[PDB]
Amino acid sequence: GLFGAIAGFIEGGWQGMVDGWYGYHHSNEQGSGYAADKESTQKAIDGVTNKVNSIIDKMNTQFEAVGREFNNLERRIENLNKKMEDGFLDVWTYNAELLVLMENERTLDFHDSNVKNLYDKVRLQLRDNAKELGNGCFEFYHKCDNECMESVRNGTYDYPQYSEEAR
Amino acid sequence: GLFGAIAGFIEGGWQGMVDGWYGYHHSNEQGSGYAADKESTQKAIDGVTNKVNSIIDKMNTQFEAVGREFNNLERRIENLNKKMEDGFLDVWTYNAELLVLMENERTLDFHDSNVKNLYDKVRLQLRDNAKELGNGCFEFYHKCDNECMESVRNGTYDYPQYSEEAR
Amino acid sequence: GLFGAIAGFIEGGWQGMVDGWYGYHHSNEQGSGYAADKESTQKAIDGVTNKVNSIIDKMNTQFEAVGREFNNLERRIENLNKKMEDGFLDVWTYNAELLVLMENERTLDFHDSNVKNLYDKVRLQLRDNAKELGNGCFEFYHKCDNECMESVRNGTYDYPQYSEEAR
Amino acid sequence: DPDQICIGYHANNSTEQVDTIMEKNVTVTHAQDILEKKHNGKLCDLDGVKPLILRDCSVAGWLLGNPMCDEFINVPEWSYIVEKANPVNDLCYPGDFNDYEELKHLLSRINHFEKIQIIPKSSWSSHEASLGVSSACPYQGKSSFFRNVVWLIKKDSTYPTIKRSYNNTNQEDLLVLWGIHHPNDAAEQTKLYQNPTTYISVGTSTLNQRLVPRIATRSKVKGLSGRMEFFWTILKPNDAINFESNGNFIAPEYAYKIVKKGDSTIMKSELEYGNCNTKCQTPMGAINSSMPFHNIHPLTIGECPKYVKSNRLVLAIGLRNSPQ
Amino acid sequence: DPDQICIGYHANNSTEQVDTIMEKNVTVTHAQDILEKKHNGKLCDLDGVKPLILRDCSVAGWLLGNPMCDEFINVPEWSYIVEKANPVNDLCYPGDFNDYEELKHLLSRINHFEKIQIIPKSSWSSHEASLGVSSACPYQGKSSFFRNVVWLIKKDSTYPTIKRSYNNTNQEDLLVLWGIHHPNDAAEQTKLYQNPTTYISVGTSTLNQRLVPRIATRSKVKGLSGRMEFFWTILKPNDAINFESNGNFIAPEYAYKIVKKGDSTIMKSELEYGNCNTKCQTPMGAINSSMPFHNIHPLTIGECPKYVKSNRLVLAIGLRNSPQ
Amino acid sequence: DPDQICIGYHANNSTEQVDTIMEKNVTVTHAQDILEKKHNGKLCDLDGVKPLILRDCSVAGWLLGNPMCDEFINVPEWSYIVEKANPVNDLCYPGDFNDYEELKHLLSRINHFEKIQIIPKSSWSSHEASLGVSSACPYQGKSSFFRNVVWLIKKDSTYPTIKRSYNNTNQEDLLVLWGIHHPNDAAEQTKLYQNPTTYISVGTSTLNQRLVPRIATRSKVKGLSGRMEFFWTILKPNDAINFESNGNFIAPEYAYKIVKKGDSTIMKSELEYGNCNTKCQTPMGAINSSMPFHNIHPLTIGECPKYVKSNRLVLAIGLRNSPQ
Ligand SMILES: *[C@@H]1O[C@H](COC2O[C@@H](C)[C@@H](O)[C@@H](O)[C@@H]2O)[C@@H](O[C@@H]2O[C@H](CO)[C@@H](O[C@@H]3O[C@H](CO[C@H]4O[C@H](CO)[C@@H](O)[C@H](O)[C@@H]4O)[C@@H](O)[C@H](O[C@@H]4O[C@H](CO)[C@@H](O)[C@H](O)[C@@H]4O)[C@@H]3O)[C@H](O)[C@H]2NC(C)=O)[C@H](O)[C@H]1NC(C)=O
Ligand SMILES: *[C@@H]1O[C@H](COC2O[C@@H](C)[C@@H](O)[C@@H](O)[C@@H]2O)[C@@H](O[C@@H]2O[C@H](CO)[C@@H](O[C@@H]3O[C@H](CO[C@H]4O[C@H](CO)[C@@H](O)[C@H](O)[C@@H]4O)[C@@H](O)[C@H](O[C@@H]4O[C@H](CO)[C@@H](O)[C@H](O)[C@@H]4O)[C@@H]3O)[C@H](O)[C@H]2NC(C)=O)[C@H](O)[C@H]1NC(C)=O
Ligand SMILES: *[C@@H]1O[C@H](COC2O[C@@H](C)[C@@H](O)[C@@H](O)[C@@H]2O)[C@@H](O[C@@H]2O[C@H](CO)[C@@H](O[C@@H]3O[C@H](CO[C@H]4O[C@H](CO)[C@@H](O)[C@H](O)[C@@H]4O)[C@@H](O)[C@H](O[C@@H]4O[C@H](CO)[C@@H](O)[C@H](O)[C@@H]4O)[C@@H]3O)[C@H](O)[C@H]2NC(C)=O)[C@H](O)[C@H]1NC(C)=O
Ligand SMILES: CC(=O)N[C@@H]1[C@@H](O)[C@H](O[C@@H]2O[C@H](CO[C@]3(C(=O)O)C[C@H](O)[C@@H](NC(C)=O)[C@H]([C@H](O)[C@H](O)CO)O3)[C@H](O)[C@H](O)[C@H]2O)[C@@H](CO)O[C@H]1O
Ligand SMILES: CC(=O)N[C@@H]1[C@@H](O)[C@H](O[C@@H]2O[C@H](CO[C@]3(C(=O)O)C[C@H](O)[C@@H](NC(C)=O)[C@H]([C@H](O)[C@H](O)CO)O3)[C@H](O)[C@H](O)[C@H]2O)[C@@H](CO)O[C@H]1O
Ligand SMILES: CC(=O)N[C@@H]1[C@@H](O)[C@H](O[C@@H]2O[C@H](CO[C@]3(C(=O)O)C[C@H](O)[C@@H](NC(C)=O)[C@H]([C@H](O)[C@H](O)CO)O3)[C@H](O)[C@H](O)[C@H]2O)[C@@H](CO)O[C@H]1O
Ligand SMILES: *[C@@H]1O[C@H](CO)[C@@H](O)[C@H](O)[C@H]1NC(C)=O
Ligand SMILES: *[C@@H]1O[C@H](CO)[C@@H](O)[C@H](O)[C@H]1NC(C)=O
Ligand SMILES: *[C@@H]1O[C@H](CO)[C@@H](O)[C@H](O)[C@H]1NC(C)=O
Ligand SMILES: *[C@@H]1O[C@H](CO)[C@@H](O)[C@H](O)[C@H]1NC(C)=O
Ligand SMILES: *[C@@H]1O[C@H](CO)[C@@H](O)[C@H](O)[C@H]1NC(C)=O
Ligand SMILES: *[C@@H]1O[C@H](CO)[C@@H](O)[C@H](O)[C@H]1NC(C)=O
Repeated sequence: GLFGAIAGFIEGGWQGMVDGWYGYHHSNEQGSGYAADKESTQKAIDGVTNKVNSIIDKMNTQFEAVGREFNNLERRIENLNKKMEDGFLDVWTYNAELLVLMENERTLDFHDSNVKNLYDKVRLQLRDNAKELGNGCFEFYHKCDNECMESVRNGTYDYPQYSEEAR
Repeated sequence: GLFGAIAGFIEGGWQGMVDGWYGYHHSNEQGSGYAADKESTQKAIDGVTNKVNSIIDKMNTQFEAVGREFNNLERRIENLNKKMEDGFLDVWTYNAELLVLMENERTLDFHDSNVKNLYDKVRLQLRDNAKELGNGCFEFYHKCDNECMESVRNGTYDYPQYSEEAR
Repeated sequence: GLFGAIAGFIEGGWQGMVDGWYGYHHSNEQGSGYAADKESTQKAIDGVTNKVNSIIDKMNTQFEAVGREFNNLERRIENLNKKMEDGFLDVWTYNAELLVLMENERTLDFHDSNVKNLYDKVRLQLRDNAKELGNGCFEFYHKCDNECMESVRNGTYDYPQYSEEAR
Repeated sequence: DPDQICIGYHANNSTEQVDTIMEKNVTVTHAQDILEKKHNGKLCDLDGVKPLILRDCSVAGWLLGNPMCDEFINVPEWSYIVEKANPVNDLCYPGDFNDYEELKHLLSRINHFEKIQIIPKSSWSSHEASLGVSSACPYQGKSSFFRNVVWLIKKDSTYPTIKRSYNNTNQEDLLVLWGIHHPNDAAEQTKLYQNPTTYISVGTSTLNQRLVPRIATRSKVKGLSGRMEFFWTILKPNDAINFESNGNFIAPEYAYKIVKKGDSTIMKSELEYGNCNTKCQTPMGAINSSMPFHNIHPLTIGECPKYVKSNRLVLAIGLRNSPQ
Repeated sequence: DPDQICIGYHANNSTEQVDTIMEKNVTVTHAQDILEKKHNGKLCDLDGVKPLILRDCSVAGWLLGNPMCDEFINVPEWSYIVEKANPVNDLCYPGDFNDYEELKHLLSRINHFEKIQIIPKSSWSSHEASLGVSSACPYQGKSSFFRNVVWLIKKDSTYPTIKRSYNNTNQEDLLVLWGIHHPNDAAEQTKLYQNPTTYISVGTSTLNQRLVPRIATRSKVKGLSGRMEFFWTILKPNDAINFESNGNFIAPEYAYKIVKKGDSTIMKSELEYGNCNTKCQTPMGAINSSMPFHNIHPLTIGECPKYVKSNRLVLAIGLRNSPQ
Repeated sequence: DPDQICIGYHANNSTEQVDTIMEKNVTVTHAQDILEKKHNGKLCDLDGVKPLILRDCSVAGWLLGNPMCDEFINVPEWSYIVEKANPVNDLCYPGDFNDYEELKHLLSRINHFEKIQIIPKSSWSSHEASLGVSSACPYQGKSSFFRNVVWLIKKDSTYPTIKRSYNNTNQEDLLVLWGIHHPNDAAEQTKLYQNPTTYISVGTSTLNQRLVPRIATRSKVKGLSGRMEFFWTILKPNDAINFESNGNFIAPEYAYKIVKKGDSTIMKSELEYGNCNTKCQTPMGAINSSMPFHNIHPLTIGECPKYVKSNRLVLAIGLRNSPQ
C-alpha cells in the first residue's frame, strides 16, 4: 500500500491486539504483550466515521411520486420519462460504484499512514539506542523494563539516560 | 495528517514566516530568523491554483430557459419536469458537496507532503553531521554560520568540510 | 510529487531499464547494469489495469432511442427534452473530465509510492554498511560483487557478513 | 536476548471483503454496506396519512359508483392511490372518461374529500329517472347503473328540454361528473329520448361545452353497441354549473367536495393495507432507511434513497485483514 | 548552545474554516468559496438584448390590445418576456385563447416584431364595425374593446356573408389573430347577427378551420354570460388567409410580422427594468459570475452556474492553521 | 571507487501527455484514451435486425402508397426507421395525417409487418371506384392516387349510403387507415358525391368516430384547394371495424398486420444502408466500442457510451517521463 507499512515492512496484523487499531508489542525479561495506542486509534475511528456519515448525510432527499400516468397515445412523452429515469439511474449507479471503490482505497491507505506515523514517532525517540530491524521492530542496545517500555509508548523516552549502556 | 509532518512531528505553524508557505528557521551565534523556500512555495501555489481553476473551468455551461409553461390540465407533464429539475438538483448538490470535502482533504495532505519532502531534503544533506531532534529541527555537531545555513537551504551543504569538527 | 521519489530525490528515469517499471542499477568492479524489480512492477501493472477496467466496466449502459418526435405545436415538451439532454451532457462531461484529472494524479502518485517503498526496502537491509547519497543511490563501505548485489535485490542481504570490512 | 518493541496493527476473524479502485476482494477487519436492499412487504401510510386502496375498482368505477364495486366508504383524506394493475370493475357500461389521466393525477393526494347530493334523483318530475339500467351494470342479479349519476329517459313519449343549475354554496371546490349516451341508431335514439336531434350544453364561469351524440355501428362489448362518455369539471365556490339538454343526458346526482394541497400519483400494486407507517413506499413494500441508495423498485412514492442497479455498496471501515 | 536549523510552515491570523471528508471545521490560512450567492436585484438585458416587460398585462391582452393595458409601444426585438405572477389585465371580455401556452413559448424570444394593419376597420361596408363594444372593456370611462380586432354586428337587420382574404406580401411570417363570440341564447344571437345558424371558416395553405358558436347558460363574469374565444396562425410569406362568415366573427384589423431565431420562456417576476446587462437572469435578480454553482433561484434564463441546495462550498487553499 | 546500488524507474521515448488535477501537460511513458471518437460512416443493422430505410418517402407516403414513392417491397420486421430530413414524397394530395407522430413512434420498431387486402377495390358495386385520381399524385405521366386507399365518387348521379364491415380474423393487431376529402365548396361537394350534407362514421369496440367535411376557401397547394385528412386505428383480433358514409369517404383497400414488442424512434439521416451490424447507431455512422464515453452525436439509437462535450479523455498508465 501507499505508505509501505501495512502488509509492507510490517508484514501482517496482530490477532493478539484486541483493544485498538494500532499499537505496540514489547518483549523484555519481565515478559511480553500488546498495548493499543489509544490516541491514534480514536482519531482514526473519528476520521472514518466522519467519512461514512458525510457520504450518507450530504445526500439531498426530496419527496417524489413516481408512477406511469401516460396513455396509449402519449407514448412519446412516456419515452421522455423513460430516458430521464434511466439517465438518473445510470448517473447514480456509476457515481455510487466509483465512490465506494475510490473511498475504500482512501480508507485502507489512511490506516497505513496512521501505522507509519506511529512507527516514525518511536523511531525518532529511540534513534541510536536501538537497532531498526526492518520489520516494524526495534532491538534495544540497553535493558528496557516495563517502565522504560511505557515511556516509549507515551512519548517520553529519555535517550540520555541509556546512551552509555547502549554504547 | 497523511504525511505526518504538519500538526504531526512538526507540531505547529510559524506566524513569523510571512513570505512563503514552507521554509526554514535557523539559530546560530550570529542570530536567528525565518527564510521561505521559494521553489516549493511557488510550485504549491501553482498546484492548488490549477486544481481550483480545473474545478471551475471544466464545468460545461449552456443556455437554458427555465419557466413554468404547462397549464392546469397538463399537470402530469409538469410533474415530469419537477422530477427532472429535482433530480439534477440532487445530483449537483451531492457531487458539489463531496467534491469540496474530498478536494479539501487532498489539499491539506498536499501541503503536508510538501513539508515532509523539504524536511527529507535537509535530512539527507546533513546526515551524520547533525542530530535529528524529532520536532522538525536538526542540532549541528559543528558551528554553522549564516553562509553554512544558506548552503543547507540552497541544497549545496558540504558534508566533508565539517565531518572532522562534528566528530 | 507526493512521495518525494520520482522527479524528486530520484531526479530522473532510466531509458536503460527496459524490462520493468521500477528497479535497480548496480556498479561494481565486475561491471554495471539495470535489473527490473519484477514483483513491484507486476503488482503495479495489475493495480493500474484494475483502475482503468473499473472506470470502464462500472458504467451502466442501457438501450435508448434518441430522436425528435414532437411537432410544431409541441415546442414546450420539446424544450423539456432539451433541458434533460443538455443536463445529462453537462453532468457526464464534468464528471468524466474531473475523473480523468483526479485519477491521473492518483496514478502518478501511486508510481511514486512504489518507487519510495522499493528504496526503503533496500535502505533498511543495508543500514550502516552503506552510505545513503540522497539521490536514490547507496555507496557500499565493503566490496559487493554480483552475488552480493543480487542478495540486496532479492531481499536476503546478510548485514553481519560484511559489517567488519565496512568498519 | 535483547529487548524489543514493535509497531503493528489490529487483525481479527473477519472474512468480509471489499473492492478498491486498484484491487478487488480485499479482506478487511470491518465493513459497512450503504445500499438499502430490504422492504417490509406491505403497503403503508405515508407521513402518516393512509392511502386510498381501491381493491378491484378503477378510479372511474369508484367515482361514478359502478355497482359491481364495493359500497362507497367515506375516506376523507389520503396520500396516494393504489389500483391493481388491471382492475376488473372499471366502466360497467362500455365507453370513455374524458381527461381521465389528469383527473387521476388531481385525485392522487387529497386533503379533504366528501360526497354530497347536488341534484336529488327524486327531482326529475318531467322525465323517467328509475329506468336507466343495464344488464352490463348488475347489482344483486338485477340490471342497475353507476350509482352517482342518473340515466334519464323519456316519459309519456316526451323528453322536455331540461334546464338545471347547481350553485356551489360550499366553501370548497366541487368535482362534478356527468355523461352522454351514444346510441346505436336513430330508431334507438327516439325510443329512449323521443327527440331525434339532441344536445347537452354545460356552462360554468370557465366551461362552455356542447355535446352531441355520435351514432356509429360499433362492436358489441358485453352485448352492447351503445357507449357512455363521461366528463368532469372543478366547480369553484360561488360558481354555478348550468345544464341544458333534450336527450342522452347522464345527469349528476352526487358530486364531491375536495380540498387539494399536494400531489402524488397512482401506485399499481397487488398488495393490501399493512397497518404501518413509512416515509418511502414501493409497490412491493415500504422502505425505512437513512441509507443513500437502494435497489428495490423504481416506482416509489415518498422521500426515498437514490435508486441504483447494484447488488452491494460495501465501504471499508477497518484495516486490511488476512483472509481465510 | 549548538546551532540549529528547522523545517516549518506558514501560519497566520485566519479564522476561516473548511470541512474535509474525514474532519469538520478545520481552520486554514486561506480558503475560497465556489458557490455564487449574490444577484443585483434587477431585471436586465440578456446578451445584451432587452426583455419585453409587460407590467400589468398578460401576453394575450398585449397582443389583442386590451384597452385597459398601456398603449402599444413598439419593441422590435426581445430576449425573454416578463409577466407578473397574476396580471390584472388579461382578457377584458371573458373567454379563452386557443393554444395560448404554445403561442407564449413561440413569442418568448423574437428577433423582429412589427404590428401592421392587414384589414382596415373602414373597409367593412356591409356590416357595422363601430358598435362592437362592452362595459367589460372600458377605455376612459366608456365601453370599448380589444383594439387589434373588430367585433362586427349586423347592419340594417342584415349580416351579409363575409368573404375576405389577406395575402402575406411581406418577407416575414405573420402572426394573425381572430375570434368567435359565443352568445347566451338564440334571441341574443339574432339580435347581434340576424342569422340564427352561423359559422366562421378560416383557410390557409395548412389551416382548415370551421368554428361554430356554442350556446350555453354560463355564469356571469363581469356581468357577462357571453364569451369570446380567440385563435391564431402563422401565415407564411406568399400564403393567403381566407375568412368566411355569416356571424359571430371577431375580425382581425392588425397582425404582427415576426422573425424567429431562438426560444427562451416567460419569466414570472414583480421587478421592473434595471438598465443593466447580464448572461444569467433570475426572477429576483441577475447573476454575474464565473463560479460553477449557485443557490439563488431555479427559474433562470441564460447561461448560468449549476443550481444547488447549499449555503456554502468552501475550498481550502492554504494550510492547517491553529484556531482562536 | 566504491561499489554502488541505486533505485530508479522506467523512462522511454513517449511524448504522450496527460493532465492531472494539479498540473497540465505531464509527459508520461504510457497513456490510454477512454473517449470514443470513431464511427464507420454507415447505417447498420441493430442487434442485428435491419432498419427500415425510406429513401425519399415519409412514413405516411409509404403507408398510404404515395405513387411517387418506390413500389412497396415487403420488409417483415425492423429495428428503427430512417427518413431523410425532408422527404420529397409525403402526402401527394395535400392535407393532414391525424396523430401522425404517435403512429410513427408505434411503427419505429416492429417484430412482424404484413400488408393485406381487407376490402377489395372491385367490391364497390354501387359507387365509382376507378375515378379517384389527381394530377397531384401522378404515376407514369398519368393522374393517380395513394395506392392503399380508394377515393370513391358518385355513380349515375347517386352516392348510396355505404355500410361496410371488416372483421379481424387474423391472430395479430391490424393497422387500418382511412381518410376524408374536404372539398372547396358546395358545388364541388355535389359534383363529386351528389349529397350536400355528408358524414363518415367509424366504429370498433373502442373507436366511436364521426367525421364531417369542412369547407374552407384555402390556398392552392400544387394547384389544389381541396384537402385529404387521414385517420387510423389498431383493430384487435376478433374485433370489427364498421364504416358508414354518404360521401367524401377515402376507403381502405389494404391494411397491415402488426406485431409490436419494443419501441425505438425515427432516425433522420441522409446515409444509405451499409450491410453492417452494430449495438449503437448514430445518424452519421455506427459505433463499435466498449469505451464509457463518446463525442460523435447525441441522436443515437441502441446501447451506447455516454455522450459528452470533450475532445479527449486520456488516462495515465505509466510514469512521469521527461519530455522532448
Ligand atoms: C351562486 O350563488 C351566489 C349566492 O346566491 C344566493 O343569493 C341569493 C341570490 C339567493 O338565491 C340565496 O339563496 C343564495 O345563497 C350568487 O351570488 C348572488 O347573486 C345574485 C345575482 O343577482 C345577487 O342577487 C342580487 O342581490 C342584491 C342585493 O345584494 C346585496 O345584498 C346581498 C344580501 O345581503 C349581499 O350578499 C350582496 O353583497 C349585496 O350587498 C339585490 O338587490 C339584487 O336585486 C334583484 O335582482 C333580481 C334579478 O337579479 C331581481 O329579481 C330583483 O327585482 C332585484 O332587481 C339581486 O337579488 C346576490 O347578491 C349574490 N350574492 C352574493 C353573496 O354574491 C352567485 O351569483 C351564484 N353564482 C353564479 C350564478 O354563478
Ligand atoms: C398571394 O400573392 C401572390 C402574389 O400575388 C400577386 O400577383 C398578382 C396575382 C397580383 O394580384 C399582385 O397584385 C400580387 O402581388 C400570389 O402569387 C400569384 O398567384 C397568381 C395566381 O394565378 C398568379 O397569377 C397568374 O400570373 C400569370 C403570369 O405569371 C407570370 O408573370 C408573373 C408576373 O411577372 C410572374 O410573377 C409569374 O412567375 C409568371 O412568370 C398569368 O398569366 C395568370 O393568368 C391569368 O389567370 C387569371 C386567373 O388565375 C385569369 O384572370 C386570366 O385570364 C389569366 O388566365 C395569372 O394571373 C401570379 O403569377 C402569382 N405570382 C407569384 C409571384 O407567384 C399567390 O398565389 C397568393 N397566394 C395564395 C392565394 O395563397
Ligand atoms: C368478428 O368475428 C368473430 C367470428 O366471426 C365468425 O363466426 C360466425 C358468426 C361466422 O360469421 C364466421 O364466418 C366468422 O368466422 C365474431 O364472433 C362471432 O360472433 C357471432 C355473433 O353472434 C357468434 O354467432 C353466434 O354463434 C352461436 C353459436 O355459438 C357457438 O358455436 C360457435 C361455433 O362453434 C362457437 O364459436 C361459439 O363459441 C359457440 O359455442 C349461434 O347459436 C348464434 O345464434 C344465431 O344468432 C344469429 C344472430 O346473432 C341469428 O341469425 C340466428 O337465428 C341464431 O340466433 C350466433 O350465430 C359467433 O359464435 C362468434 N364466434 C366466436 C368465435 O366468438 C365476432 O363477433 C366479430 N366481432 C365483432 C362483430 O366485433
Ligand atoms: C327496456 C327493454 O328491455 N328494451 C328492449 C331492448 O333491451 C331490446 O334490445 C336489446 O337490448 C339489449 C340490452 O338491453 C338493455 C340493457 O343494456 O340491458 C335493456 C335496458 O333496459 C335498456 N335501458 C334503457 C335505459 O333503455 C338498455 C338500453 O336501451 C341500451 O343499452 C341503449 O343502447 O338496453 C341488447 O343491446 C340487445 O342487443 C338488444 O336486442 C329490444 C329487443 O328488440 O326490445 C326493447 O323493448
Ligand atoms: C346595445 C345595448 O345596450 N343593448 C342592450 C343590452 O346590453 C341589454 O342586455 C344587457 O347587456 C349587458 C351587457 O351590455 C353590453 C356589454 O357587454 O356592455 C352592451 C354592449 O353594447 C353590447 N355590445 C354589442 C356589440 O352588442 C353587449 C353584447 O350585446 C353582449 O356582451 C353579447 O353577449 O352587451 C348585460 O349582459 C346584462 O345582463 C344585459 O341585461 C338589454 C337589456 O334587456 O337591452 C339591449 O338593447
Ligand atoms: C374530372 C375533371 O377533370 N373535372 C374537371 C375539374 O378538374 C375542373 O376543375 C379543376 O380541377 C383541377 C384539379 O383537377 C382534378 C385533380 O385534382 O387533378 C381532376 C381530377 O380528375 C378530380 N378528381 C376527382 C376524383 O374528382 C379532382 C377533384 O375533383 C378535386 O381535386 C377535388 O377537390 O380535380 C384544379 O383544382 C383546378 O383549379 C380546377 O379548375 C373543372 C374546370 O372548371 O371541370 C371539371 O369537369
Ligand atoms: C470472531 O470473534 C468475535 C470476537 O471475539 C466472536 O464474538 C465471534 O464469535 C468470532 N467468530 C467465530 C468464533 O466464528
Ligand atoms: C471476487 O469475488 C467474486 C466472488 O464473490 C468472484 O466471482 C470474482 O471472480 C473475484 N474476483 C477476483 C479478481 O478474485
Ligand atoms: C491579519 O493579518 C493581516 C496581514 O498582516 C492584516 O492585514 C490584518 O489586518 C490582520 N487582522 C487583524 C489585525 O485583525
Ligand atoms: C462545526 O461548526 C458549526 C458552526 O459553524 C457547528 O454548528 C457544528 O456543530 C460544528 N461541528 C463540529 C463537529 O464541531
Ligand atoms: C520508441 O521506442 C520503441 C521501443 O524500442 C520503438 O519501437 C519505437 O520505434 C521508438 N520510436 C522512435 C524510434 O521514434
Ligand atoms: C498544454 O498544451 C496545449 C497544447 O496542446 C497548450 O495550448 C496549452 O497552453 C498547454 N498548457 C500549459 C499550461 O502549458
